[PDB]
Amino acid sequence: AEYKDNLLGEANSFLEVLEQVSHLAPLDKPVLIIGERGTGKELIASRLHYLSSRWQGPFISLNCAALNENLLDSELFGHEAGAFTGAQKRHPGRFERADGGTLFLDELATAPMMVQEKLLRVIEYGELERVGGSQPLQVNVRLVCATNADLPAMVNEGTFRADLLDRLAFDVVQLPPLRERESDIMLMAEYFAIQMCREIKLPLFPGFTERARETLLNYRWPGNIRELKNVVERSVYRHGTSDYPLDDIIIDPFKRR
Amino acid sequence: EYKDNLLGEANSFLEVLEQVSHLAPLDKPVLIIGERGTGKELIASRLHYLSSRWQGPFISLNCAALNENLLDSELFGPGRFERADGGTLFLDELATAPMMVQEKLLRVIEYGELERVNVRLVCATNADLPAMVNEGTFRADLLDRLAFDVVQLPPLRERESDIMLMAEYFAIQMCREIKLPLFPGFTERARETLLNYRWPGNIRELKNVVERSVYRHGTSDYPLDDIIIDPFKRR
Amino acid sequence: MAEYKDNLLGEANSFLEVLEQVSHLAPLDKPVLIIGERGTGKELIASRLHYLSSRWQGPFISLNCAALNENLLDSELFGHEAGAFTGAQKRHPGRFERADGGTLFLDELATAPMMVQEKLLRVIEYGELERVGGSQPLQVNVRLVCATNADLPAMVNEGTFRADLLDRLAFDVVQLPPLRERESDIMLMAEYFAIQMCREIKLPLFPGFTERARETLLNYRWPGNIRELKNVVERSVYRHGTSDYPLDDIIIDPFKRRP
Amino acid sequence: ELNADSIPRLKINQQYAAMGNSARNDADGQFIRSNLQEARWLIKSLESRNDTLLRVSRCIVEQQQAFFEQGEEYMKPMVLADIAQAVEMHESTISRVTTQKYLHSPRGIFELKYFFSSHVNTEGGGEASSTAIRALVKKLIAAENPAKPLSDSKLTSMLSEQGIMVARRTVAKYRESLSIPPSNQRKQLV
Amino acid sequence: MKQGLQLRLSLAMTPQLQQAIRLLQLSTLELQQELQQALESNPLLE
DNA sequence: AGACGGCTGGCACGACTTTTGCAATCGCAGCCCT
DNA sequence: AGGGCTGATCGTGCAAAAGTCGTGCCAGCCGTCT
Ligand SMILES: Nc1ncnc2c1ncn2[C@@H]1O[C@H](COP(=O)(O)OP(=O)(O)O)[C@@H](O)[C@H]1O
Ligand SMILES: Nc1ncnc2c1ncn2[C@@H]1O[C@H](COP(=O)(O)OP(=O)(O)O)[C@@H](O)[C@H]1O
Ligand SMILES: [Mg+2]
Ligand SMILES: [Mg+2]
Repeated sequence: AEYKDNLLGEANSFLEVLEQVSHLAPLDKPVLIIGERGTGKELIASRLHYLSSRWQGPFISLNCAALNENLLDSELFGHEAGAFTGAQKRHPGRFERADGGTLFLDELATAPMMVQEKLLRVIEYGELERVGGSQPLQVNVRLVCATNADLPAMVNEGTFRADLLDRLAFDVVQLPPLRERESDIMLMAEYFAIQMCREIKLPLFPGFTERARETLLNYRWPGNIRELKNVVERSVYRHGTSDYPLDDIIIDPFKRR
Repeated sequence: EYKDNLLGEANSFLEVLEQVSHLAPLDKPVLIIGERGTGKELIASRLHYLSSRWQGPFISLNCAALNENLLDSELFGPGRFERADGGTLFLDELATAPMMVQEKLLRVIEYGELERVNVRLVCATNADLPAMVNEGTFRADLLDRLAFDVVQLPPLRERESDIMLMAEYFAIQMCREIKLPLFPGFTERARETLLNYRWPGNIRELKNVVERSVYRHGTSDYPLDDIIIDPFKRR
Repeated sequence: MAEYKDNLLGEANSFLEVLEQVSHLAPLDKPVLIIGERGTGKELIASRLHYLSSRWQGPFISLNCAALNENLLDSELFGHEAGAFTGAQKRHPGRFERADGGTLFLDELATAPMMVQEKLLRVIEYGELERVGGSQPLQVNVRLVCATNADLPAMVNEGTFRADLLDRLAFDVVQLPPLRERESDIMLMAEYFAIQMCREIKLPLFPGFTERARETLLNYRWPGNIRELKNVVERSVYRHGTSDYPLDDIIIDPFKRRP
Repeated sequence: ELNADSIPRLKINQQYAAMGNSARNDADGQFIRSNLQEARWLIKSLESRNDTLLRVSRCIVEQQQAFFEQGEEYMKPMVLADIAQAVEMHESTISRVTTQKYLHSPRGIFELKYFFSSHVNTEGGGEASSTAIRALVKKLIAAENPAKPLSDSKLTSMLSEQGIMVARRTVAKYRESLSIPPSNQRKQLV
Repeated sequence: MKQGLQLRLSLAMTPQLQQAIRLLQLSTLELQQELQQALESNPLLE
């Protein structure tokens, strides 16, 4: 398909990252994304998958960290047929999604050491994670990683095997810090404001006060998009009817009065 | 009129009530930032009575000890949201729900076919949902969608001037219930004891303490003197 | 009786003699244990052993060692005859039962459960096993393949590995020449990997390697025997242009800081 | 919806049930009870079969809407297991349902089994229905210069321009299915 | 997951009746002939 | 006028289809054999 | 007088062997240009 870069970073670093992504898109190898909390890494990975030659069939961004147990993540990687009884969902579907597709995960540091070893064994062979009483199926699948934690830090911790870290890390995508980016931050903020003014169907766009924009820039805003969207929603809830430029930030539910 | 349960004379309480009324005219989800006791069920009952569609049925869903088979039964594969009809069922203990359960509930709201409803929504949690998401204890998409508009609630410590009015109303209600002739009155000692009480619970604790004090007194002749919530007391 | 040499690379060092010894030991069906280079090459050794084994000898059953905390592993090893053990309630054959006359490619994962190793000791005791809830035992025959990545005697002295586990296994030890020790086919293996990468990327022509790159490779520690070098070659090819001025620019790995 | 006229319906004989319930003879009453049990089982089986067929047809249409609306060219490559996954019944039940069943729609009358088609690898990663591929091949072949008929290799290249991933042997088989003549035979004087 | 036995509560060999029922749904016009044949034998079905 | 080429048709092999062939264990008790 | 044991009633699948196609692949041949 075609990569979607709506509200792409105006910073030249974002453009260089996009150029590297375009270069690697014809290739078929794992990628590591050094991101931050709400930095936009997974959206960048999805855009790369869109640009990754064909549409690459199914695209799944399941995160092992946001799972009840590591056993559930292993079942998602591969479900042995007849093992245990019952399930919350068809576990083999997650494995089948990578078939004719790529592998995308978020916060891979939380993955169990046994799970990491099983994944490393699968990646080299390509076979299905769970045999289920039969020979595992080698599905043609790519891979992508996105963890804020440093891979060398994990190697020092020893949670990930040396082979796992090496073969897993084929491409590195270092997401620029949200606080560090200023021009890209302003461009993205303007794009988000326009998109909100359109979606919220407000008759007139309030715009943005210079003091309000300066205060927003002064905020650390680690969530390049997540915190940005949260602050946009906080300002939208305090709807000024296109006449109040205060842009009060009510994103923090704990904050009151 | 719903008898105006928990009449909050505080300007903040009035603003919260106005925001709740505005949310009630809408049939869209909203978040209620309040804790058990602090989030008195009387407020939720008044909100339900203030439903935009009076014909609309409200189920007022809450966390229950339902097994996995019971969890599927609560789902269509008969849906739980089907019990309510155009009403904001005030979900309770949403932090206690399972991650799979939370995802299933979120998919039921403005979503479909998450794995490869004619009713409003309401929820309230005593825990820090942003912290739990930062701790990875809840679905970020569910937290974001549910928190369309967070409606904070005042705790017992928040109500200071209205505390006296609430105590008077509770005493009147107890006198009506306990067949007391009227409110015998308070004393400076009783008021000081009530003020010094940190009141960890807001609604249920106040009513329970009032009931215990009334049982201790049991008369409408002598005005109230003092009360305590300790395990034991003596002269 | 087929060659199936596959991507058997890096034999210019004493690895040729290691391969000769492996070929000599191939006809025997006794226990097979190796010592693979830490980080890379154990899979290549296993593939070479499988090629040494007859293609019609049997399936090449490979299992990554895991602790006994997962009852599924116990069911795979011992079997599952009764209900609630594995698969259906019937006699779902385990992984060991799945291998009848085939190679048992063991992994030296150094799993925490010594109980798992103790159970595996009975797996190869007289060629027999009993399933979970198995009313009658079953005598089975299968080939065994093992490897290592650490000092077995050190763990034996330290008690990390069961003494009986080492005694029963390791009929003979096969040592992998280290990458810091082989150092012979670095040019040849690097050229083969570069050719494969160029074919994969559809590179018009071979770019060529500067002498400075060869000197750096000689100075490189190369923790991985045949995988880290291949990964470095792939990373360099990604950052280089075939038959162009960018060919000089070589990237060791994305993990290293950008230039 | 199932054709109301076509679906058979059975009704329990109320007079017979009343006679059997009040039958003076114990043997006659027992025989009536056995007959009633058999008839009830048959009626329940027929109703369940009709309902299962309706549900299977609805599920099939859910995935074949593209072919239903756009036409034969937009036919998704689907298998029996694909339909079995969307329902709770097995592929055996799918085969039993997809047995001598014809459904009428705005497009026309088509057999239930005609929906299922082979999966063909294609450029862009997707898979195509062999029926749709044959339809496209026939459309291309018909719209050709009569003086110079298209070669099967040439047709294969043309379809590869759309991502055939076919070696023209399957194209040859499809042409045989459509009775396409040879390139030499197709050519004629202008 | 965790090893265990039945701790809370929660199949069939279809005989000739249900077996022929499964053998049904093969056709519709032909199914009518078999249905008439059965209705001839069964005296409590109309 | 013997070779190029495209067709066609035979051949084979894993991967989708499918069909038929099974018909488990269960609590009553009175009657017949010992 | 005590043991054997007799038939009532029950049940929308599947799986296992078989078949069977999708696709590719080889062998020849004739229309033709050389
Ligand atoms: N270049 C971009 N243009 C438009 N939107 C973007 C861009 N990058 C990120 N986003 C937005 O940021 C949101 C969050 O992205 P991301 O942080 O990658 O997801 P996750 O929370 O899974 O990491 C997405 O919904 C996406 O719309
Ligand atoms: N001649 C060769 N042929 C094929 N692969 C090789 C060769 N030399 C090195 N390798 C690579 O070295 C790697 C060794 O990995 P492995 O030994 O499994 O790691 P670990 O020892 O950490 O388990 C293999 O993935 C293989 O691709
Ligand atoms: Mg994310
Ligand atoms: Mg390894």
